[PDB]
Amino acid sequence: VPEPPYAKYLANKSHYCPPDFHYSREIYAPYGGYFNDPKGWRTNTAIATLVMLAGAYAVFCFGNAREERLRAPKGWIPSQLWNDNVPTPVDYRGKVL
Amino acid sequence: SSRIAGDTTGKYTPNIFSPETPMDRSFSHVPKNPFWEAWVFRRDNIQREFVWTWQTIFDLATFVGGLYVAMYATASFCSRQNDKRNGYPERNYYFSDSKSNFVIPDEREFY
Amino acid sequence: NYASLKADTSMDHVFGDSTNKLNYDFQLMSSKEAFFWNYTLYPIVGFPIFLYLYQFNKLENFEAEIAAAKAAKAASE
Amino acid sequence: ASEAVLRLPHKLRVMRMYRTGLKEIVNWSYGRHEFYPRANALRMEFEANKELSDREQIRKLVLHGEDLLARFRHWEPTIRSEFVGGTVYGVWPQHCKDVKFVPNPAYIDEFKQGDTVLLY
Amino acid sequence: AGAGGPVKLSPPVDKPLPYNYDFWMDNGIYPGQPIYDGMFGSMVGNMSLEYMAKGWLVLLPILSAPFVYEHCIADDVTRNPFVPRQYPSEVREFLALFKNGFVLNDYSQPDYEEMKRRQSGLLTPIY
Amino acid sequence: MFLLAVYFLFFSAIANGFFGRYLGVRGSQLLGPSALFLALLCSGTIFYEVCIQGCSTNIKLFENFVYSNELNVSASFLYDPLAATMTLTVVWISCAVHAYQNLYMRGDGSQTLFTSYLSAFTGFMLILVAGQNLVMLFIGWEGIGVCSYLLIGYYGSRVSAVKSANKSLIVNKISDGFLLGSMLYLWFYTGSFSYCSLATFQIPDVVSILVLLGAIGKSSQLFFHVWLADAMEGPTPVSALIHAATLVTAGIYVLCKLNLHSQSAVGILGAATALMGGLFGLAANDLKRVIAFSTCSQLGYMMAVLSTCDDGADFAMGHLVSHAGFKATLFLSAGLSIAKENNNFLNRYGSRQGSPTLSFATTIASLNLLGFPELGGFYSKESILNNAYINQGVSIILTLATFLTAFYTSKVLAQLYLFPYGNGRQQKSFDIDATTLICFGLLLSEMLLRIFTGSSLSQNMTTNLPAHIKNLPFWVALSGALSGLATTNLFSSNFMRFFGNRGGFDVFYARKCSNVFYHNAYVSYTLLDRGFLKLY
Amino acid sequence: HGLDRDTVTERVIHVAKHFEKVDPNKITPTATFEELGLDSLDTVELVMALEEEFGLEIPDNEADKITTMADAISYVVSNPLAK
Amino acid sequence: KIGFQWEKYEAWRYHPLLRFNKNTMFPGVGLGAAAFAVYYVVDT
Amino acid sequence: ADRFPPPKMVATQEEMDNADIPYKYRDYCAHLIIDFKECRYGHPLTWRINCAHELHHYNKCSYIEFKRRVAIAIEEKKRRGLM
Ligand SMILES: CCCCCCCCCCCCCCCCCC(=O)O[C@@H](COC(=O)CCCCCCCCCCCCCCC)COP(=O)(O)OCC[N+](C)(C)C
Ligand SMILES: CCCCCCCCCCCCCCCCCCCC(=O)O[C@H](COC(=O)CCCCCCCCCCCCCC)COP(=O)(O)OCCN
Ligand SMILES: CCCCCCCCCCCCCCCCCCCC(=O)O[C@H](COC(=O)CCCCCCCCCCCCCC)COP(=O)(O)OCCN
Ligand SMILES: CCCCCCCCCCCC(=O)SCCNC(=O)CCNC(=O)[C@H](O)C(C)(C)COP(=O)(O)O
Repeated sequence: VPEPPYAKYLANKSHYCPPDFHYSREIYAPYGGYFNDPKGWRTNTAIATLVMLAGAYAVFCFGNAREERLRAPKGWIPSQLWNDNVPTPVDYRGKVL
Repeated sequence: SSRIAGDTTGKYTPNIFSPETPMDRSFSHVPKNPFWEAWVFRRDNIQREFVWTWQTIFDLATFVGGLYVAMYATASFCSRQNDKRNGYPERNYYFSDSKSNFVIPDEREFY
Repeated sequence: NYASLKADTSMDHVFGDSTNKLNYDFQLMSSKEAFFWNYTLYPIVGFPIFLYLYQFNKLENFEAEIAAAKAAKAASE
Repeated sequence: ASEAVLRLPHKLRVMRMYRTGLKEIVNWSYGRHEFYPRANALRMEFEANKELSDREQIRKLVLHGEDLLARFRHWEPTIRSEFVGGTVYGVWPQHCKDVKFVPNPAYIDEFKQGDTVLLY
Repeated sequence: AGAGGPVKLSPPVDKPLPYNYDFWMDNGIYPGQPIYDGMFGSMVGNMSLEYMAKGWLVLLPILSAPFVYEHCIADDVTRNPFVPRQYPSEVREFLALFKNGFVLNDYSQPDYEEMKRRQSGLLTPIY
Repeated sequence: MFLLAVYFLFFSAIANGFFGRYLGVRGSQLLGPSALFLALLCSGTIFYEVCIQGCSTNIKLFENFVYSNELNVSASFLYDPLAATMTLTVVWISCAVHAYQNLYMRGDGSQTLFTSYLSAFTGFMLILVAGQNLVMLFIGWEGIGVCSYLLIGYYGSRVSAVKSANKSLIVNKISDGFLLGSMLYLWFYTGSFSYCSLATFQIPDVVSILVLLGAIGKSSQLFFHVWLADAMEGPTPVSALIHAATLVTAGIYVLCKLNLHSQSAVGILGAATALMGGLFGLAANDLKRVIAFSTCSQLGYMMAVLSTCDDGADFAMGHLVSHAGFKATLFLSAGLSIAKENNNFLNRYGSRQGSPTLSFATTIASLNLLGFPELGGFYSKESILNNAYINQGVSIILTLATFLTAFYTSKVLAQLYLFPYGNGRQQKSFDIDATTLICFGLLLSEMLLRIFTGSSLSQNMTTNLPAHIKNLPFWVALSGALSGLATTNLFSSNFMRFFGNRGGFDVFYARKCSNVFYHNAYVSYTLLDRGFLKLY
Repeated sequence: HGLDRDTVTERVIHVAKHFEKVDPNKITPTATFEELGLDSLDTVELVMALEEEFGLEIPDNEADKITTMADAISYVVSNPLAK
Repeated sequence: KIGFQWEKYEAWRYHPLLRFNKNTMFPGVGLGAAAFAVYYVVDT
Repeated sequence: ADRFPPPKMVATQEEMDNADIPYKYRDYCAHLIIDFKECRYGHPLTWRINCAHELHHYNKCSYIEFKRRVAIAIEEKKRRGLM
């Protein structure tokens, strides 16, 4: 059947799409199409990574503000590098470090 | 044999005289089956086939009335236990015949 | 209008014919069997109810027996 | 035996028994190596009674073999994945053409879309 | 090939439908199924419920035999050749509080009776 | 720092499932594994801080999540030693599965949505594990339940898959109803939902039974194990996650977090589940189903060990974390085997040239399952078996379960590798990329590290037992393995058929419970409201 | 994949050779099983062996209709899942 | 022998590349054993 | 019980709390389990090789305590007349 005019606006079958598999190309889904691989995907992934790291920075600030250690660690912990509310370590015998 | 009815530009006109069938909202309507329609009609009008039989009375009583009786008995037992728990006098419930007038506890009183 | 009632026979040779039908009568459990299984499973569902009933009866019986022995001890004495 | 097997003629009924027996040998085996001796044994079991002409004895053998094949039906049939009863049957079924898609749906009579209360 | 495999389409209904046809689940592919497999139709392995009940009747006595001896026949003194773990008094008194503890079975202790009655505690809250 | 891992997983879920159109299939194949790798670094930091250095942390995100009169609950995360260990194990396995799905799911349409489901699935597991109060645990519990529902039924055009998802949903609904009852009991008589004030030395039996009934759901025990076998309908990456860490372990984690269980019930139920799971795995002919029944058996061991001793909770958790590794490896290798052979049945597998890494991973995971000495699984299983000697009934059943486990494990190994080729003469192939090799390297590193670091503090603590008693599990496992290699017949055809039907638990439900359910529906609707109470 | 007749013919002829009774020149692209010397129980084994050769499952009612070398090739050609 | 010659029809299953290799299932066990032997000599 | 008296408790309450020893581990062996705990968490991955002396000492004291438990069991059982 002669493909409808809007078929030009619709995108092609991707490389990952099996040649036998047929799907309706007009259907829109937020998670993507049947095999995706859009043009410009690399820039979108870079933007997504930037947003991920910025949100990680915000979450890191929030958690550090709300991270409460009420019992001294037995030894040195990595959190001492970035958070100043860590109690001074005391070992199993009881000696302060 | 088909044409696009909708126009995003806003210049939409319904071609009631068009030789080609418009791709309107009815384009995607489900075709439907004769026997499925009669099954739907039968299932909705199931009161026509209702017959009072001893088996029907047995089922209705044993499940519906049985569940009501069980729930009422359980609720009465829970009320009795709560009255013993709270220290209240036995409460005058509607179908319980009690010679006490205690219904609502006094907040001011210590029980 | 209505959907076609004619089936597609293209894949019968690959996946088998549709001649074989279900043997179910599409009828429900008998009333007698249903009574037994409702009055068996529903109590199993309400297992806390019977535990509470058992303990409450035990508590009340022990309390009443204590009261009776107390009456006996407070009558003579 | 099912009704469809019973309605079959004698020749085809014995053929069905042999086919089902071979498939159940495949299902109850642990490997292809077990299959061959057991397949030869089933071969000999059918060949032993092929020359009988007494109808009543033949009916007895067919009925007993049908009961045996009914009891030893495997809980887990070994079926190729792409066929009915297989794992990959219907995973992503190929979607057919001629699909009814309505373009620009919200722009068909946009102002007047809604339900109306018609009265006499 | 995972995607694009051929499928058989279930035939359209051509006869009056039973009232309880909702017990049949059909998505349009040929092998339709009951709502719960085993409710009706073909049985896996051609085994009925009676067969499974008889098999369970055979199994249960053998499976229950190890458990019944220790739980019922055996007693705390004869269950094991040793007494429960011995603790200092301060630790033992706290550990004996736990109804699900393991020091409640110490028959050497002079509080054995009270500990056993604690272990067999209340079924439901009194209040 | 502690919050970061959950953020990374939920970001992966949102990014892949809502903006996957922009990211693409490749975009998922980067953002998923990278985010879970970052979460793995964060989880490693958490594990070092909390477990090794004994530094628990509490993070309160916000207060008054529910504030109605006295009822008050807050969204808070407490990373205690149990939580750090489960978090590390879960994130490690989930990063591995995300590496695995890049090549396995390439032939699937919605790979981005699959990655998004996997990442939210891990995130809800970490919410369950790290919650400081019962409500956060319930949130994670229901989140993993719904994610399992959306992952098992991924193939919607298969009636079996959607019915399996419905089965999982309904069974889990019953279980969390019992848990919600126990939660309400504990709030009423303790004053709080937090685990700190949750402590009760004496608890009435009803609360214990409700807790146990809720736990036996996700940790599929007897009468609640029906969903686990049917959960095979989903894609292989789903099966690995659900059986290794997320779903099955949650009940054991709940039982260990709150020690309100009763010794008599847990030991009997666990031993029965272990024996029944081994017996069911004997009959099975799908590769994937045998491993699920083995998961059931291992869950039975872990539940049984709680009854034995005070250290039973530690032993159960150690076996939990050890089991996640080799079980996840077993599912991933089985899934690769299915893809390479286009087959699910053990009969048609056979010797064929392949990758040395995958065969070695399968061999080592199966050896850990069997109990091969000086392995991570060996120690975590002997810690249970040796300490269960005091409970005579439990110990016997667990030893027979060890025999059965050895038998079917060795049978599966012989059928996959030692047996001659059983599949047909057709072009079948699945070439493995470096990403799958990194996945199996991560699993093998987990297995190797488990030996050096151990599972429990009292793992090598002496159980004062005679030598012939202590080394008995090895002999039983060896005898089971030798009998499995010979592929001998152990039971009569009647009992083999009985085990193939998994005890007929589902057929009983079909014939009695479901029919009564729909007869109650018939009485309620047809006879009464559309019958007696409907006008002509 | 629609497999061409020439290959299907070669593979069905290859399978048919393994019966000892059948003489290697009697099997032709168009020959009934009776002229080859095959019995009914033998035809069962040949239909099954065709099932391994082309990696397909023959539903039984069609399996009865296969009695000739010709129609077996036709059935294999018809099948889109034949390998 | 009467019947289809099943084993002759499937004689390709003994292909050199369809046989079991100890190295594939146990890749570096020998190297570990040799290293343990050397370390045994050192430790003793 | 009286015949086989408890041993002296070397570990004190403040030491057990400072080592964060759970109450279940406070069983007349607590000092040795403090040693084993500190050495095990000192060596996160080499504790199996490095921490063997402390584990040996703990296992030895636990063995002695287990013998005391069995002796108490025998004394109680003979007192009741069961043997
Ligand atoms: C806890 C704090 C952080 C919260 C983050 C939650 C994680 C993501 C939450 C996103 C919103 C949750 C609800 C999303 C919509 C629910 C529908 C859905 O999830 O999937 C849709 C469609 O999916 C979407 O388009 C949106 C999903 C985006 C991300 C979803 C993550 C998983 C949902 C989390 C579960 C919600 C938890 C609720 C209970 C706590 C339908 O999927 P299927 O029925 O499986 O069919 C898909 C087609 N196929 C057959 C091929 C599989
Ligand atoms: C014509 C229509 C009617 C005809 C058919 C009716 C047939 C139904 C009859 C049986 C119904 C179930 C039994 C309940 C009634 C029992 C007899 C009532 C007398 C009674 O209250 O005894 C109490 C029953 O226990 C209890 O408290 C209730 C226990 C049973 C409830 C649990 C079993 C089902 C669970 C399913 C859930 C339903 C409840 C949900 C909350 C215990 O005596 P007492 O110590 O309380 O002293 C109270 C002094 N009489
Ligand atoms: C290891 C811990 C325990 C694991 C589970 C053990 C369960 C043991 C229960 C089975 C053993 C006792 C069975 C009762 C004796 C019946 C013996 C004959 C059976 C019989 O004649 O009728 C059957 C009734 O179903 C029945 O027998 C149903 C009774 C079952 C009671 C409910 C217990 C839960 C069972 C769940 C798993 C068991 C599956 C097998 C029962 C089949 O009935 P029909 O369909 O032919 O009727 C006709 C439809 N008009
Ligand atoms: C997993 C366990 C497997 C279960 C196996 C159980 C199977 C039971 C096997 C034993 C049952 C029998 O022998 S059933 C044997 C029934 N006996 C007869 O039918 C005698 C008459 N024979 C004939 O008419 C023809 O020779 C005919 C044979 C039809 C062929 O036709 P051809 O001359 O053209 O080849």
